[PDB]
Amino acid sequence: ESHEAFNEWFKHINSPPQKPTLVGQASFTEKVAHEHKEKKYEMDFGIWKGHLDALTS
Amino acid sequence: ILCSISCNSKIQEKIVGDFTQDQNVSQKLMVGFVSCLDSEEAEELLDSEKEAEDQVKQTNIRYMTKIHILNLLITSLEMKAPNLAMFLLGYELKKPVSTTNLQDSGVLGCPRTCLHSILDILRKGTDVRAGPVAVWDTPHLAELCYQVIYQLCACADTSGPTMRYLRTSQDFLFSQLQHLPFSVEESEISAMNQMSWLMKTATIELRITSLNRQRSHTQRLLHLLLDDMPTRKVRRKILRILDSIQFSNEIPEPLQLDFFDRSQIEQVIANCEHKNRRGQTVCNVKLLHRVLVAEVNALQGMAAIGQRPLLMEEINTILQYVVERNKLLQCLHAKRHALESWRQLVEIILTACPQDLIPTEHRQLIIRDLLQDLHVKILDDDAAQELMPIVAGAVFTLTAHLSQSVRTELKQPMSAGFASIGDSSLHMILRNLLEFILKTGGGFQRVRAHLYGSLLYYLQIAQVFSKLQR
Amino acid sequence: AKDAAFATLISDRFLKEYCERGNFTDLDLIDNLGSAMLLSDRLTFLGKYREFHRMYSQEQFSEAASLLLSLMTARIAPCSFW
Amino acid sequence: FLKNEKDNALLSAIEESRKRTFVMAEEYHRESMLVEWEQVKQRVLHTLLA
Amino acid sequence: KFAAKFVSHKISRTRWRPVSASSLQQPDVFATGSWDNEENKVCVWATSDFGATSLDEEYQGDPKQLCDIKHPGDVMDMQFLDKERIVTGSSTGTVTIFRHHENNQTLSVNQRWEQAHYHVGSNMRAPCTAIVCSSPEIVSVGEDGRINCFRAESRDVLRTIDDADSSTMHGVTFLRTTEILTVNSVGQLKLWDLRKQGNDPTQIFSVTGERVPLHCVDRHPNQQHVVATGGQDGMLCIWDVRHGKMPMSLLNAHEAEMWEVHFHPSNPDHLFTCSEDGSLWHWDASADSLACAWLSTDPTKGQLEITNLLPSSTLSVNSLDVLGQNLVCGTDAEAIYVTRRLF
Amino acid sequence: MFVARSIAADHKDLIHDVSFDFHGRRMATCSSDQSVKVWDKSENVNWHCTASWKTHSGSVWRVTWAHPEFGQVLASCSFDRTAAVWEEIVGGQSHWVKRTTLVDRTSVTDVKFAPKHMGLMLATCSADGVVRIYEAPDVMNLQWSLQHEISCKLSCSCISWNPSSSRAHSPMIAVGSDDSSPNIMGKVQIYEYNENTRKYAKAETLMSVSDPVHDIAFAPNLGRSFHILAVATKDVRIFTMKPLRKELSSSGGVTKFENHTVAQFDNHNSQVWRVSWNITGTVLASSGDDGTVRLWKANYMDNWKCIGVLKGDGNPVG
Repeated sequence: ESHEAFNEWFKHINSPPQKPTLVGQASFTEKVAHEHKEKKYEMDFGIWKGHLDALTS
Repeated sequence: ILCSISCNSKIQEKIVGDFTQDQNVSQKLMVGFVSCLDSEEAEELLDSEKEAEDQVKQTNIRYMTKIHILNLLITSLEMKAPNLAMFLLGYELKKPVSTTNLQDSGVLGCPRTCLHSILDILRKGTDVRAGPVAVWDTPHLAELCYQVIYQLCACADTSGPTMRYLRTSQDFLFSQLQHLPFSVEESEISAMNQMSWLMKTATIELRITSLNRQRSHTQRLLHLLLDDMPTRKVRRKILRILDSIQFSNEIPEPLQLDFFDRSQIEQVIANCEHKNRRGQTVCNVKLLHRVLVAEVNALQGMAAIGQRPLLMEEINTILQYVVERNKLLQCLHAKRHALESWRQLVEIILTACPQDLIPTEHRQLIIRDLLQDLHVKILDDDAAQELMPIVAGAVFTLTAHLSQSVRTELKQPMSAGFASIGDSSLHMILRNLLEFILKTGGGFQRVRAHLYGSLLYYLQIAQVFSKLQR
Repeated sequence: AKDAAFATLISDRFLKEYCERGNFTDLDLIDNLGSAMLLSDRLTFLGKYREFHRMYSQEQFSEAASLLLSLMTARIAPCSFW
Repeated sequence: FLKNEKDNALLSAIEESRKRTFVMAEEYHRESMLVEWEQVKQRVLHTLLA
Repeated sequence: KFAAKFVSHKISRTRWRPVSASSLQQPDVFATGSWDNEENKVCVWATSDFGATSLDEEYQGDPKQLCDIKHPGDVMDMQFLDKERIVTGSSTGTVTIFRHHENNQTLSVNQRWEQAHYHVGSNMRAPCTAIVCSSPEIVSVGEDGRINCFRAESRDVLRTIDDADSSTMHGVTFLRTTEILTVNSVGQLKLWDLRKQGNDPTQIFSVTGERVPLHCVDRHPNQQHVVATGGQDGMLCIWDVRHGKMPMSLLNAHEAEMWEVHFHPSNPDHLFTCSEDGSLWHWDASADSLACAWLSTDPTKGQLEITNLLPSSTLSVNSLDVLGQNLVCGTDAEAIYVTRRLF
Repeated sequence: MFVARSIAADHKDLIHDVSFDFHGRRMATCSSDQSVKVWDKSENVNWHCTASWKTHSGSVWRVTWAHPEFGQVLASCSFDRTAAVWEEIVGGQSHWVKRTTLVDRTSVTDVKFAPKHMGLMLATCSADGVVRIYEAPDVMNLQWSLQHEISCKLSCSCISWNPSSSRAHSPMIAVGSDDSSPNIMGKVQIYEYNENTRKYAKAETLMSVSDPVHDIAFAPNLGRSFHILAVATKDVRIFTMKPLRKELSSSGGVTKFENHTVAQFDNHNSQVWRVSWNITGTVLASSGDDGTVRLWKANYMDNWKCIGVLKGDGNPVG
């Protein structure tokens, strides 16, 4: 059980949400799409961190 | 310009007459072409390309030249005779195209001909970054040289002066075959083509050498080719060559469109992919470039100028993908032809060979290993469907011959004749066979026919037996 | 429809309505445009301006003012919203 | 001799059909001989009964 | 399990006639609305022959039409108000009460509101897209974004919520006696208090980041906070209207638009859904047996059993209704399917 | 077994035309009483007059509907030398409002909206032998700009846009020529838009149409590699027009055409006055001085035959 929990934790810690990167000549539509990607990333990172802390416990 | 001229059959005659009217003239023209192809680019003056674009384009031009020249030669050869190719390859028009005595450059006053030249070429060992310029087009050069040797008898009349010369003066085939498989990862395509031509060549070679009776030759050759046994488990070279051919290839990330339908793009990709000379559906630069421009023109985006950088990046990826797909199809037809080569070559050889297979035991062992490996490779879920018929014919032949071999042992007298036979092995072979039979869909009726034929030949061997039948 | 032309048409109808009443009709839809805001520059302006009003209601005064300035400099705004 | 090998493959296929005909025909002849032997045995048994 | 009746009109709506809770009688009568024809109708049907007292004959009985009436427009939605009264919403924006006269097997127009739904300023009729009944109260919604409240005995509209939605409303259900839920073309579930004097919803729920139209909504019969909805993407969404603004569960249900969702009225561990893809699914949340099984967020607790009830290759299943052991549905294949032995 | 049901129109003067909208839910009628009426089809399949107004002081020769993407728009043309564009301004307060009058020298004999993929364009033809093409620069503000004048050199009696949306075909217009011309033949001319010159150029002249032309209709192309044209003269004619071949190296011409008369029908028994295709281009209707409407259809062997004939009393011929 301890080895299974460690393997689940070890899989999850190695799969962090990817921070969106802005390409240096983005159109107005691509900047709005980036802000939507960044808000999505902050939410996905909050969920990932909450799951990581539960698995760590 | 010269090569372009070459491409017209009628004129070859006038041209050759012209070249030869004057002894000085013919001599000079020919050996000039020759030294020209000896592209001895700057060797020891502290580097060839010490300057810049200059010597790079020097090499580029050297390359293009080489190419045009070789293309010319090839085309000429097939036209007819006395062809410009016969003069450049060292075959005197006055002498019979069959009575010609080919000699090493400088022996009895023989000028360096194209033969000598190409020989020198491949001899060096082309680990050079250049590789074969055929990379984006054609030939490995080596390919044209093997073709000329084959036409010795293939295009009638050139007989064997070439094969006699390659055997006695240069020991060419033994020196070059030691280095197979060529690991041109660069163009797995190139490596494959190299291997193919080499195959056909050495094949007809051995055939005729044996039809004659030259045992030592044939001996050394096949001995080496097959003794994976370690001397002074080292897999046999023929099996190593087969290991180098991957009959399973990776597949392209699915196209993703924000503004655009995917299913439509796949249809467009399927459509403009026109059939190349090898029968592959590829847009190639043609459809690609013009087709991409047409798609951009069709996508009208007036008001929202603002979204332009995006569309630009997106079309780039589509381009990359179609390119990868085409590359892959090319790599595939190459592998198909290479496999054809292997199969035919080997099979024909052994089976039509004057049976001097001393350990028929070892003969059968070899047959066994071969079948095993083949089966393994093809029973794989990722195996390319285009390689199947080949495997099928291969197995048919292999099996009939092997059955004959089995009876050829059951019909003698010396525990030493069923020793290396293996009934279990007979059975496992049977199992693999059946497996393959099953995996074969309705499409490949022909493959199934070969396999049914192989099975029938196998069942004739059994005509311990009651236990095997059960 | 991706219809950016019709998108701009409807954006302009909403603009006639706002030039006149001092408030947007259907606030919740404009607040939820997300990536669809990029369908046209006019729609983009509309959504960004609604975001500016949202910042103003949240007392993010500096943020609201800077968003307004950026919109004005990008000239996404029609030359009367100047 | 690639063409020769192809011809050889066709020849092997013909040989397989021939072997099939050889086996079945031989089996039929053996069955007929066995039936004749059985009839002779039955006649001998009838003669013994007589 | 299903008797199929071909009827030369596409069927938009099917509803069982309500049975009295004191009746041991199985549901035997249902109504249908038609759409997409030059002349549409409301029909009443019977499943049993009035007279078969044999408890032991296999139901091979085709449903029999008892009566019909011409309905102007396409029957967009239909509900029983009670045993004698059927309410319809029309593509003409009219809400109509029909009275069924069982003794004479006839339908008659009892009452109508010819201007229930219309666009403000043009006075152009707008389709009445959904209705819900709680006798004597009727609520309708339409493409004009209005919510109308009627009483069956009142000629006047009791209340209109003008400009309630800037988008077409597609579905309406009662949460409680004075509270309704609506669904719309922008993927919102909206809660309304019909006593609140303003035109703003009490609460708004939506899937985050997506504006997929919602077509249907139903409330769990015993659990007034549990709601199911269906969308244009064929997704089944389960909501707790007390918990957040997001669904509790998102379930891949259909390959095309989900037209109706219904909890089983007396056994709400069962739910039913129908789609444009021609499928009719039964969902069973009882299979592991008061935490509502539908609100389980634990994928290891509560295996939903899912069964397609119709043959493969039906056209669009536009409506379903379930009462006790009986299910009826209507299709674009000009067909009514009926079972009396669901379980 | 076609069934016809009379309605009491009660027109002040006989209406010389009837036009359905694109959806067949509305119709417009026009009369010697100087009025246009609009009729809407109820759910009960009954027609009701929803608008009635005085439109002009001249013989309304033609009426045409725009594509519904441009709204409820009508165009009319007249002996008064004008064409007019009308929009159905509804509140139930419909009152077809005159948006413009095109005034550019003789009777305007026909008027046709262009295929929708070319925008909100209107072609007119006049007895002066000119086709005029106008464009509304704003679909929300039904201002019209004269884009093209095409000199036909013959009196124009009728016009037809080629409805082909294929980007492989330039915009095309067929025009007629009523002139009796004892000698001049070529009374049907085809014009093609040339992108290089930004002008319509004469691509074809149907020299076999030496008789006066009363009406013309391109068939819906529906994926054919050739066009079909019906022509009403003293007889019904059907032409196939095959565009010739081409090279991508360079191109700037009208790409010459191979034209074949595939049918000629004298069975009208009078100067055939009108021809109209069904929406699939598979059945042709014709009318003539014999007081009949005839229906024509090809079988599976491309053999065209008549498939119906009518009477003055309204009964179909047995």
